Amino acid sequence: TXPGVTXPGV
Amino acid sequence: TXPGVTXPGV
DNA sequence: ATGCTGCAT
DNA sequence: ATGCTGCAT
Repeated sequence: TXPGVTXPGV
Repeated sequence: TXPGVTXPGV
């Protein structure tokens, strides 16, 4: 995710 | 992937 | 160290 | 049934 907690996605 | 064999990703 | 996701062939 | 992506905090 994010980053943090990529995207989603990428 | 693709689809097929989405993306990656999505 | 954590933390989601999407279908054509 | 079978493919895989990506970093700030």
